[PDB]
Amino acid sequence: LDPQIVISGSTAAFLAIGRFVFLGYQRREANFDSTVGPKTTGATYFDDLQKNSTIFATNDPAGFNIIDVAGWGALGHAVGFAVLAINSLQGANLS
Amino acid sequence: KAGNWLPGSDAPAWLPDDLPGNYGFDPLSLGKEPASLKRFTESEVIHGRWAMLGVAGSLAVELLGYGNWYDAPLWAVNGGKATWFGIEVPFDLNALLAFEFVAMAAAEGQRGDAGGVVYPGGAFDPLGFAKDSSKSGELKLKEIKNGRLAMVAFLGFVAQHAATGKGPIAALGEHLANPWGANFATNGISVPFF
Amino acid sequence: KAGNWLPGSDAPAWLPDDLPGNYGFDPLSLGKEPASLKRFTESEVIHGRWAMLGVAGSLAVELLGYGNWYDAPLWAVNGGKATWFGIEVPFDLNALLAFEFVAMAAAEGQRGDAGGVVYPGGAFDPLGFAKDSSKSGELKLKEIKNGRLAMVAFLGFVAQHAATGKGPIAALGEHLANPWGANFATNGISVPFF
Amino acid sequence: RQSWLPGSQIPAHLDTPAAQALAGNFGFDPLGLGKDPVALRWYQQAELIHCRTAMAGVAGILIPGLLTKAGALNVPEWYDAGKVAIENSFAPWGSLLAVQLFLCGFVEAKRWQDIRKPGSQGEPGSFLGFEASLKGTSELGYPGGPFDPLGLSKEADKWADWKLKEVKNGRLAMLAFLGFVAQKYATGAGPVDNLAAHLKDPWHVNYATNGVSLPFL
Amino acid sequence: DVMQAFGTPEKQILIEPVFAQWIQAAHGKALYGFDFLLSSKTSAAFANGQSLWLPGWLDAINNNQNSLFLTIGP
Amino acid sequence: DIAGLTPCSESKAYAKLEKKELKTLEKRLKQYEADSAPAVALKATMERTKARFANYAKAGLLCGNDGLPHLIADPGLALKYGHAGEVFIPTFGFLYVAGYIGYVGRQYLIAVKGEAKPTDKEIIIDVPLATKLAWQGAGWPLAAVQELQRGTLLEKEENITVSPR
Ligand code: CHL
Ligand code: CLA
Ligand code: CLA
Ligand SMILES: CC(/C=C/C=C(C)/C=C/[C@@]12O[C@]1(C)C[C@@H](O)CC2(C)C)=C\C=C\C=C(C)\C=C\C=C(C)\C=C\[C@@]12O[C@]1(C)C[C@@H](O)CC2(C)C
Ligand SMILES: CC(/C=C/C=C(C)/C=C/[C@@]12O[C@]1(C)C[C@@H](O)CC2(C)C)=C\C=C\C=C(C)\C=C\C=C(C)\C=C\[C@@]12O[C@]1(C)C[C@@H](O)CC2(C)C
Ligand SMILES: CC(/C=C/C=C(C)/C=C/[C@@]12O[C@]1(C)C[C@@H](O)CC2(C)C)=C\C=C\C=C(C)\C=C\C=C(C)\C=C\[C@@]12O[C@]1(C)C[C@@H](O)CC2(C)C
Ligand SMILES: CC1=C(/C=C/C(C)=C/C=C/C(C)=C/C=C/C=C(C)/C=C/C=C(C)/C=C/C2=C(C)CCCC2(C)C)C(C)(C)CCC1
Ligand SMILES: CCCCCCCCCCCCO[C@H]1O[C@H](CO)[C@@H](O[C@H]2O[C@H](CO)[C@@H](O)[C@H](O)[C@H]2O)[C@H](O)[C@H]1O
Repeated sequence: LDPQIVISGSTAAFLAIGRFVFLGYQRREANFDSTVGPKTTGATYFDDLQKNSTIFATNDPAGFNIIDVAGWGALGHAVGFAVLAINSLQGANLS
Repeated sequence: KAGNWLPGSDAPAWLPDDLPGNYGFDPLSLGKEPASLKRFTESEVIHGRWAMLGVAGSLAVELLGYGNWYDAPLWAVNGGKATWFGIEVPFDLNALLAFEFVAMAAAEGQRGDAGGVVYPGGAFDPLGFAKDSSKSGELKLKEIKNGRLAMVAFLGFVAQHAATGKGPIAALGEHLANPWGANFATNGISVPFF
Repeated sequence: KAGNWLPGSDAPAWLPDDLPGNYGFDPLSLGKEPASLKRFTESEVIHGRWAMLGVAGSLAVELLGYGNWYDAPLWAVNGGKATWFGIEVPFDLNALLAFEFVAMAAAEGQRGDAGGVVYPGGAFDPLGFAKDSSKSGELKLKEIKNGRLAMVAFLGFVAQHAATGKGPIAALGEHLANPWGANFATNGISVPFF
Repeated sequence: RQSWLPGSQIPAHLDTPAAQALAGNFGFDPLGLGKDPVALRWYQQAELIHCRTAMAGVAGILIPGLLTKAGALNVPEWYDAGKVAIENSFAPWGSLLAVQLFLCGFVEAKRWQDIRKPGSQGEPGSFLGFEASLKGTSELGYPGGPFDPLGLSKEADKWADWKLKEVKNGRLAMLAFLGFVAQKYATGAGPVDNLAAHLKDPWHVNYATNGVSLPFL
Repeated sequence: DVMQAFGTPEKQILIEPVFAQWIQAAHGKALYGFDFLLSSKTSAAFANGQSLWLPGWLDAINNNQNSLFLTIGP
Repeated sequence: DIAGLTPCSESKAYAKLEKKELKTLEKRLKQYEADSAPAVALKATMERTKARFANYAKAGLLCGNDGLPHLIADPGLALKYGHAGEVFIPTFGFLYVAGYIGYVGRQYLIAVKGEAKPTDKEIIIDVPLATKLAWQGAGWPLAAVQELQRGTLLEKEENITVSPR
């Protein structure tokens, strides 16, 4: 199989559904983590290491920041290589 | 109440009377919690609707002479090409999974966010059969009764094939040939001691 | 009341006097409940009408020499072509079942939604014999008595065929030939001994 | 007060008016199985079904057996009839039994629900108009209605007498079948053949000399 | 022990580990003759893995000189 | 056969085992007289040994490579191949007796709890009552089940003492 089509194709699908299908659902479940509350309430260096010091703002209308791009892109790459690797096993000698 | 599954019994309290297809059948009291029953009510309709499509599809394939429901995906294994009504299809297995996963995710994800809708209507009822909303009681009862019947039938397809290995239409023909000598009591599988 | 089935016996209270064909015969009290009696009153007439057509058809086939009622459908299993008055009919078993099922379902479905009408009239009474109320009373009695006789007669055909393996008209001729030699006692099945 | 053993103390639970209403009450309950009133109501039904089933079965072993000896019939021994019938049969015994369990299970299930809720099978609309005649009578285990075509249960004077005859013949029939089973293993012959042997030489052909029942002797 | 002391080794109670021997059959040990799953050459489980690891696995499990699923008894 | 076993009647090792045991007995026999007391006892032992090996073979047991009978415990395998008498049937034989003993003791213990001094009825047994309960225990499975369905088999959680938690 052509890696460029399969890997890019799978990544596009996983980015497309993530942006257009599961974005609303994913955000709602992320607020279920708000009900419990913040991890720590302190002002020491080690307490600062547990806070969202940097907020990743995005200009995308739906709020599809880079962290979401990395998450959904990784699933597409993972699925893409699973498809390629399995299809490679066809026509393998002594393997 | 649509009837009584066990004549002379008392209907469970937690099963509301107007619920479509309510025969009072809940031996294990799985629907006792109102929140759980609400989910179960939706799942039964969705399971039944898929079963109705599946049983109709499984019978249709063999009636028209295109094989049985079990052999349909063998082309993707042996190396042949897909066919629909005898018309060759240009896709392969890995391609098919792509369209289905994306397509079904969009539809099911859109349904999921509706928060438990089971009778949408509107665009899903173009002819307006249930637009009345008052006479829909019978149609909802007819849908669930055919849905439950289809779910039982499909389990028969899977169970029968695992025992005899023949398609649903072929099995029916074999029963009619020798009703007393060809049935579940003659598999050699269903009843070990027969 | 038409009469008395067992002279010197009392009539059941639950059986109305004006009900056609009322002989006060209900040993098992199956019609004691009014709801049950209403359904059975319709079913007796429906059975009677079907039996009367059935008996007439069974006798007509053998009188005209086209066979007996029993072996008419053998061509399907044996393998052959249907016949009616000796003229070939192109349909086959699969075609007959489909058309019969659809036609009977539509016709019987219409009657089912009526609610239990036994004497519709109008479209079903083109000659208007039962238009007059006074005349209808006696015609209903005549219908049921002939219908009850036809129901018994058909039971005679089936039971006699099982014992003797012959058609109704063939058996009647055999009995006339040797009345004391051919009868239920002499068929070797009806009476256990001898 | 007739009792199975004169001079013995009848169990208290069998002397209650409810208990004495049962047919065939001779105070026989040494193991105290009927002490609980709810249990006794259930065991009474079990006896009636065992009684009636045993009578039908014994009649089907005995009457054909005598007529076979008389030469009016040719029926194999009750312990062989199963094999003989299945040969010239339209179905194998696996299919025949499976149908038997569906039909018996359905009919038995309705009888079961009447024990739990007497008269509950006359639920309007439950059956195709036939539920009216499935209510049974005021006495559990005596359905009547369609099961009493001749209406012999409508005579109040003869009612107690009829029930006693049924239980007496039923208990005798139950013991008869236990004798058929024990006499097949003990003697290796048919029931009527065993009777013929005993009558020929009663004092030498019995269980005391069959070489099985009394191993010590 | 009493049976052995009295010289009647045939009177002792030896229960076959059928449940554990049945597991070994499912993994391909053909000694017990259960012909179950990997022990049967017609099962789907046997066929699917027949090109990846079963040839090596089945060869080792049926070698009785190694400790891979030793034969078990009473 | 089952699990690689073979019927003892067809087992070579099983047959050889019988000869070894009989040979040992015969060796001791030849140091006595024909009809002396020791000789008669030894001959009686040999008869029982021969009978034992015939009975086990006749019973259709399975022998391993050791040539000793092995028992089948799975109910499905036992009923499938007629080994129900090894473990399956004796299983329900023991439970009837075990329930009999336990049920009889429980009935007696309940009976004396109503007496004025239950403790003195336990060290000093009320034999007339014990014999009465001993015979009525034959129907324990019926009585045991009916207690379970009527809900009088178990105590209430609120009437049982428990430690702090
Ligand atoms: C009352 C039930 C009943 C009894 C006692 C028998 C007994 C017998 N059948 Mg018969 N059958 C019975 C029902 C049926 N049989 C057959 C079909 C056959 C065949 C085809 C054959 C026999 C044969 C035989 C005889 C030889 C041994 C055998 O095959 O045993 C196996 C069967 C049994 C031992 C049945 C035992 C059933 C038992 C009453 C169950 C009770 C369970 C309850 C829960 C009660 C529990 C409490 C306890 C205390 C009883 C044996 C005398 C064979 C024969 O004639 O050989 C010469 C034979 O070939 N039977 C059918 C049709 C499906 C039956 C349906 O009910
Ligand atoms: C939807 C109902 C249905 C129907 C019409 C059939 C019909 C058939 N089955 Mg199938 N079957 C079904 C459900 C059904 N099955 C289910 C749910 C299972 C899983 C338990 C099986 C498991 C099964 C096996 C293992 C075998 C069959 C076989 C057969 C055939 C012979 C009869 C037999 O042994 O049935 C077996 C029937 C049952 C185990 C009980 C089914 C009870 C149904 C669901 C009751 C439905 C309600 C009502 C009482 C009847 C409505 C009828 C319907 C037409 C509307 C026949 C074509 C045999 C075959 O292929 O022979 C050649 C065969 O080997 N079936
Ligand atoms: C203690 C647990 C235990 C275990 C590990 C086994 C193990 C086994 N049993 Mg046994 N069995 C047990 C308890 C157990 N049984 C009990 C309590 C009963 C009821 C008294 C039975 C009744 C029984 C029957 C009737 C049969 C077996 C059989 C079997 C074998 C294969 C099926 C099986 O049970 O798979 C693993 C076990 C389990 C998951 C536990 C439940 C097992 C159920 C009760 C029986 C399943 C039978 C199966 C559907 C038969 C299909 C045909 C087979 C040839 C593949 C296997 C050696 C079958 C045999 O003889 O195969 C050669 C067989 O026919 N068992
Ligand atoms: C049996 C079933 C569910 C049964 C549930 C039961 C009995 C529950 C019973 C109870 O819980 C109650 C109610 C109440 C409790 O108190 C008691 C119990 C007893 C616990 C569902 C089946 C559900 C079945 C479903 C959804 C089937 C769907 C099938 C499809 C889509 C098939 C598609 C295809 O067949 C085609 C068309 C062509 C082929 O080539 C390819 C494929 C893909 C195979
Ligand atoms: C006998 C019968 C019913 C009898 C009922 C009885 C005695 C009931 C009695 C009691 O309930 C009462 C009243 C009151 C209770 O207190 C007591 C009892 C005792 C319980 C019905 C027959 C009913 C008979 C009917 C409906 C027959 C229909 C026949 C047809 C359609 C035949 C068609 C064909 O024959 C052709 C024409 C040509 C062939 O080639 C093909 C075929 C298909 C075979
Ligand atoms: C149902 C029954 C028999 C049914 C037989 C049938 C259907 C036979 C059918 C067939 O034969 C035919 C016709 C023809 C054959 O070709 C085929 C078969 C199929 C073989 C017997 C029950 C037989 C039942 C018996 C014997 C039960 C006995 C119970 C006793 C003695 C209990 C005593 C006590 O319990 C009390 C009452 C009170 C306590 O306090 C004390 C104790 C002592 C515990
Ligand atoms: C701007 C814009 C746009 C566009 C966009 C784009 C074009 C994007 C892209 C994106 C992308 C393109 C992304 C990507 C990502 C990726 C990633 C994130 C990856 C990851 C990976 C991984 C993680 C891997 C791993 C691994 C390895 C390493 C080895 C083997 C195994 C595995 C596979 C697992 C649009 C028009 C739409 C809209 C408007 C605006
Ligand atoms: C061969 C056939 C295989 C079929 C495999 C099916 C896999 C299903 C994976 C589902 C993954 C989760 O996705 C699904 O989560 C929730 C339902 O659980 C839905 O989301 C909704 O669910 C909650 C619970 O019902 C609702 O209260 C909320 O409105 C919302 O959170 C998502 O919109 C849906 O997409």
